[PDB]
Amino acid sequence: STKAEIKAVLNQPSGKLVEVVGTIYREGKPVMEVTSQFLYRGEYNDYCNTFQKVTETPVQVAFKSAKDLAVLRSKEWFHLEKDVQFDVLTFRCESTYKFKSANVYSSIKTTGQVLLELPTKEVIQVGSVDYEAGTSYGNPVTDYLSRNGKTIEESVIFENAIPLSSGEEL
Amino acid sequence: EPVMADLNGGLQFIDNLKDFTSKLRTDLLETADIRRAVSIESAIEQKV
Repeated sequence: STKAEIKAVLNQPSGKLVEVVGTIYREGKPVMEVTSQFLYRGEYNDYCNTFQKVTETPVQVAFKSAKDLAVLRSKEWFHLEKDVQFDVLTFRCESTYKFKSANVYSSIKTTGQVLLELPTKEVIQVGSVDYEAGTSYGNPVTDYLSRNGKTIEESVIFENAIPLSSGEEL
Repeated sequence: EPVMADLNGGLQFIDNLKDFTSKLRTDLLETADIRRAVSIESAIEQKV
């Protein structure tokens, strides 16, 4: 069987993009995801009926000084729910944008989980993200993680890419 | 008489003056930057 959810309906200068991610189920368990992407070409000003759901890149912020714990406790979107000292934090985060013009936002909802790696390799959540605003121009939560931490990069690219097969064979 | 004039204003009655003035200089530097780096990040978060 198949259940599908729609991710992003955004008005571009080249049209109206539609991304649909349809997760195929089998005996209850999910098997594979199909990330399809369409386009209604033309010009469309329907900024009232557009949105975007993005799963953000996991950013690993490394705390080394003593002012760093003071900063994110001033961030009202951060709320730690435990009295646990922490060295490094990975923020696995998801966002939901709604637009009002071409690059302004009508609303932003940014939630997410913050994570701590213990020395005994157990992962326990320290707290949560709860950001919500209207009529903004960017996401603060991601822009904070854009400069104050590195992304957990899994797509590690080689220095010189190697061709697999060469000639006309293909 | 040879005359010692101890014009030190009571500072010999402070145990471990090195470690005492170290923590007062640290705490005023550690208060100044947490009030800085918060007001730096809260400035740019309003720019976003």
